[PDB]
Amino acid sequence: ERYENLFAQLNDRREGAFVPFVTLGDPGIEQSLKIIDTLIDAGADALELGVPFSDPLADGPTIQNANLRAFAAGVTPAQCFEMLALIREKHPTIPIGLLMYANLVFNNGIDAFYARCEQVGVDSVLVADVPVEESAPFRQAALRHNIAPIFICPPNADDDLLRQVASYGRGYTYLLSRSGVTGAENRGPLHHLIEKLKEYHAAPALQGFGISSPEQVSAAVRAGAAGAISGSAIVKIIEKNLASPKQMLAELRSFVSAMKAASR
Amino acid sequence: ERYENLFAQLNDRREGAFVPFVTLGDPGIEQSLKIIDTLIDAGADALELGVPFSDPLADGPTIQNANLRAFAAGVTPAQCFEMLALIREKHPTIPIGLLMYANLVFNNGIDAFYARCEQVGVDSVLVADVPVEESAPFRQAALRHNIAPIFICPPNADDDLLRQVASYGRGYTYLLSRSGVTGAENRGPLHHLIEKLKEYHAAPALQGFGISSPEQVSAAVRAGAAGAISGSAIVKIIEKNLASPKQMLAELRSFVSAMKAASR
Amino acid sequence: TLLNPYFGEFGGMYVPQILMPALNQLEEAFVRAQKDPEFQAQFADLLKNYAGRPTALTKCQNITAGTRTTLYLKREDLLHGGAHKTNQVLGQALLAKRMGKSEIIAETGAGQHGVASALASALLGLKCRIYMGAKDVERQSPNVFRMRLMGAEVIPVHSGSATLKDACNEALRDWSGSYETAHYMLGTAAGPHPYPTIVREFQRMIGEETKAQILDKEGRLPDAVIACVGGGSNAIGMFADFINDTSVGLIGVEPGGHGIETGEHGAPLKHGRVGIYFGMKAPMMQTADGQIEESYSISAGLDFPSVGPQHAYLNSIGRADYVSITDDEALEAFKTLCRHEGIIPALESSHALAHALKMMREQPEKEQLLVVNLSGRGDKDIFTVHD
Amino acid sequence: TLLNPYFGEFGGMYVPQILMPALNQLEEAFVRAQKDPEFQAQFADLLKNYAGRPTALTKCQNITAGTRTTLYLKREDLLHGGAHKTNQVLGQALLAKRMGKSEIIAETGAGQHGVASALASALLGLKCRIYMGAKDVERQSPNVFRMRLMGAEVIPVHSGSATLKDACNEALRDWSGSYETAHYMLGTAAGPHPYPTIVREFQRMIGEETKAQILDKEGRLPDAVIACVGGGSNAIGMFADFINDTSVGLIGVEPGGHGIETGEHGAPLKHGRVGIYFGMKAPMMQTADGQIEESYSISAGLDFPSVGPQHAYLNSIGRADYVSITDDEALEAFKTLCRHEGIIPALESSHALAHALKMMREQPEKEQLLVVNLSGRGDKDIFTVHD
Ligand SMILES: Nc1ccccc1SCCCCP(=O)(O)O
Ligand SMILES: Nc1ccccc1SCCCCP(=O)(O)O
Ligand SMILES: *Cc1c(COP(=O)(O)O)cnc(C)c1O
Ligand SMILES: *Cc1c(COP(=O)(O)O)cnc(C)c1O
Ligand code: NA
Ligand code: NA
Repeated sequence: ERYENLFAQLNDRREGAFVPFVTLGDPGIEQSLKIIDTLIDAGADALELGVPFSDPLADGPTIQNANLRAFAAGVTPAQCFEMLALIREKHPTIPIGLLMYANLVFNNGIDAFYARCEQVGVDSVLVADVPVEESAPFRQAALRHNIAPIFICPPNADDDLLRQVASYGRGYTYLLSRSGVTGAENRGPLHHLIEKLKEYHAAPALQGFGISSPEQVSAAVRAGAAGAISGSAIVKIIEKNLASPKQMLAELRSFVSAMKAASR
Repeated sequence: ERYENLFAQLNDRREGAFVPFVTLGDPGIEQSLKIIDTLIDAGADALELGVPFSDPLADGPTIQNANLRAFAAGVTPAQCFEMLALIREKHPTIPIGLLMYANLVFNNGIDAFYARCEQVGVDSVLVADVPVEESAPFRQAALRHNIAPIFICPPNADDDLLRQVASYGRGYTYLLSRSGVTGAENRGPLHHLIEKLKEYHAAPALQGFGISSPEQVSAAVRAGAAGAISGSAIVKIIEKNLASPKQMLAELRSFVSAMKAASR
Repeated sequence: TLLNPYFGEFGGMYVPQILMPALNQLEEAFVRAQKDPEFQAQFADLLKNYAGRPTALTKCQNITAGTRTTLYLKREDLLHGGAHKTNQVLGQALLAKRMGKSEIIAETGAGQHGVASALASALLGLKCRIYMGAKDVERQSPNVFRMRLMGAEVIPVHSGSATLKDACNEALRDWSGSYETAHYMLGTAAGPHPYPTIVREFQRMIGEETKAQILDKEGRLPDAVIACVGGGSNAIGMFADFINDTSVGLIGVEPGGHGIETGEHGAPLKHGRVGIYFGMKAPMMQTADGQIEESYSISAGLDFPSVGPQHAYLNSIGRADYVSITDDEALEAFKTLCRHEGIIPALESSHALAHALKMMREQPEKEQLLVVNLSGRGDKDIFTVHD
Repeated sequence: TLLNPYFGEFGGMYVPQILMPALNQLEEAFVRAQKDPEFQAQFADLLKNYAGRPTALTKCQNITAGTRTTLYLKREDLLHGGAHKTNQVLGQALLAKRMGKSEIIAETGAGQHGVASALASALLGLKCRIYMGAKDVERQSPNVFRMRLMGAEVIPVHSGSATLKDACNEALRDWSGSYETAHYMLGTAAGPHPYPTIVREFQRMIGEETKAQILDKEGRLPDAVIACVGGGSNAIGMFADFINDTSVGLIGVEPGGHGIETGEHGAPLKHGRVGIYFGMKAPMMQTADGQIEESYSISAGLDFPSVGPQHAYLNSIGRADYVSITDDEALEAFKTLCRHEGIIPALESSHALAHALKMMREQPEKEQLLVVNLSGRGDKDIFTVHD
């Protein structure tokens, strides 16, 4: 119940959660591990980790290249779970969620994929290409292995979707700021959806997509969300400093400090 | 009545007529004039002259190139008639026949083309691409200007064609040795056709196509023909000695001497 | 002959004496075949189940919006091989077979007649000999290869200007010494009789289908049918069934090339002189001396330096009207049909469309029911127009 | 949903939550359209007067001489655009218009779906956005230019392996943020429901026409219908009307490339592993890790690294049988049809012919009534086969 505790703790502090996203193994395994520790050290409340896929159809150019860089480095799903185990061995309480594509979890059995998550210490899993309509087996497998199935609540959702997401989801509800794909390039009135989700006893909502400025996370918290997820803004810093790993870390630090402070 | 006299004279000598063919202006006007005089001096009884055309559809590769060489020299139909006038001014009795294509005679009026022939001293005209079925205007124009219309009697001719050729033709009947086009490349039993033509009071028959050896003209005479026409064998000598005009003449001389002697 | 070889002053049989029996033979085979219900059903079967007959008549709505013109297109681009040329060769190939012949001789410039002659022979078990001027062989690698892949022997003609002109020459040259076993499949409604009559008759479907089609869709005959004129086969095929329909205008379009004024065109019927060539009396691309000239056009398929005798005749009596369209004009009609109708027209046919487009644009308020013969597909010209 | 998204284990709607309303919308538009006699007549009119429907069924006699096989060919090569792909896009474009949409998004590899999507939009006044992997853009200059000349915007995708795979990715990426005004015209009988069902339904003409055609010409249904399988649209269109006819064999042919053994093929239904991708549960060109792989084949049009769910289902229950043909084998069938029948087949369809040719040759004494779906024209491949 890693998310349960983080949110309860954050509430006692009347605080919002800042959750950055990165691709495991970008730009290299060793540098990626280093990035994640910097992310945690600078203040990230939880983590959203993506394992390299050949067809990230819900991702914009920034993360598309994160996958390309990770691939260019020879990172595999096996290598990722190895990475996840070390991260958990290092950081005991920080919630860990995986951004996954369907084939990677269906490949060697759905059940077997979630058992691995439990073994490694993963907390949640969001399968970008599985709608609620198609989530039955993923949900079931997740719950069975004490993994929280993360559901995306889009901005256009009707009452039926909302009631579904609230009932099935766990850990946190992924509130979609926008339509389209993952991108800091474009920004994104979630008041009604957040009240409705709170009304249906849904998991605390985390707003994701386009969140790239300190003001954006404070706005997320003010509306009633428990926090904000930011990815392309982080990945863009890795992209920016490929020739200077040390500079990468220091810049990653300043950004997530600015971002976490804005949720307090 | 140039043909009338030549044949009557040749008969009193129990002789056959040897008629060579060349393209006017091949390889040049001046060299062509020189060739024709050599042809006459070596023994040719009559002449068959072709004026350069862009589409000689009844001619094989040898004469096709004679036209190409004449064209390359800038020879025109106007230049040809000029050439014909000088040849007649030089040689008063030798029969002169023109190998013509329809467009060249229809171009500036059919009537006007035959008046020019009469003016220049031409004796006959064979329009390669005009069958008897289509010769009415050409025949009429020729007769009107004292020019003999030459008709081709093919080896496959039926009684009706034979009777037609005999009635319309004048000067000489062009007996086709073969099918196909003009070529010394291939050779070619005209006994029945020659008896039939003689039966219908046709003009003396001259065998043309493939005739390239002394034995071929003696054979033509033996069968009952009044002579033989030879072109590609002559043109091939011009083709052979383009780089040696003097050699051309001497070789042209030996060939037509061998050929004329074979008709005696 | 059993039929008239002339259309007024035009036509004839201007071939050496030697080929006359081959022309009389062909004519009788045609008169017989024409009266033969068994030949008729064999030809109709091939046209239908093999070629794609009947082709569509498409109303081009987007193209004529904002005007009083209703335009239709006879879809000969949808016929097997991508052009109207296929109808013809099928019937001529059966005629060769009827004549006991088992060999085909062909003439080609752009490559289209060659490809059609080659396909017909492949289907009907005839041995195919094709003649192409060296300039065209180098210029048409795709069609040459298409012809060879279809089992045809392709022979380059380096003689003269090495184009359609000289190819047509080598064909007859060959035919003089082989007519006994081989049939010369002439590629257009020109040449010596019986060819202008045969080709028309075997291309007649076009107009016959169009009449029924327009009578169905509109309950009225068109005000005018338009077709490009290279040698005249697609045009005459369109015109034929409408000749006795005096209210229907017949418009033939000749290539204007770079401009008639430039002398860089392929418009003999209108801007050339009557002469005698290719076994025919007809208007011609001639020099002042009577030497045969070449026809120019952006579209290689309209390069026949002459034109069919029936067109020259229809023109003379006022039954049909002939106009010309330049390269840029045809290029424009090509571009327009691609974008507003989604149909890629042959540059040959683009000359025809371009004129109908003019008829519209110049007088947008004139009520008009037009039918353009889209004699062919334009995939062939994607590269040309591209450069 | 109003209809079942699955064919047994296969199919589904594996797209991000955001695209679900766009898929439910499309489905209702289809169920309505399907019951709409006014939509039905509009579609039948376009298929007929614009596309060339009905296409011919040609008996190939020369090809099967000396054996007990009677072979016919469904002539989808004679359809406007040169392939069966045209039927589909016309109906999908009208669906977009029914949905009040005025924009089209498309996916293309070989270029064929793009050209068809582009032509449909040009005809129906839709704005067309087309996505092509950079490797394919460079590889397909003719089709890219054909697409642009038809008023379509062509966008290269440099992401991933820059092929059909990544193109299909950019399409959905775009569609997530534009489904409100744009319709994604998926090019095959695969992807998330309702696409496998829609494409089948809009390709059904093929089989329906073939049944009537064979019943006319032979008074009997065929022993087997054969069709190549890239993503499954032409095959399923052939199969559909014959599924309840248990005496008729359904044979799908997948590319074998350089040899299945080489691992250089495009045969997922038979030699790939089931996975979840492109909004679907289906057999796949996958790595051991679950990374999506590319399909290989001499014919670019059979490069879809997956296959339609209905085929995977028909295969599983034994209703349909799937086999594979190598490059050299398809090259042979290509060559053979050119020479004995005079028809230039697409290399895509050549895989289908090659199998029927095997069925014949291996058992020349077996009485057999076969129908091969000639899904397309081969002019496109004259250069490839040449080199
Ligand atoms: N990658 C991804 C794709 C689909 C659903 C959730 C995620 S995780 C968070 C992504 C945030 C990226 P950005 O801040 O640029 O919008
Ligand atoms: N040139 C020509 C064409 C048609 C009819 C007669 C002639 S004139 C004599 C030609 C002789 C040429 P060859 O001896 O090679 O057969
Ligand atoms: C062959 C060709 C022509 C030239 O045609 P004729 O009809 O004999 O004048 C015209 N259009 C196309 C498409 C052609 O292929
Ligand atoms: C587009 C294409 C294909 C691939 O087809 P599917 O039918 O969806 O499998 C096959 N044949 C041709 C000719 C094509 O152009
Ligand atoms: Na012309
Ligand atoms: Na496939």
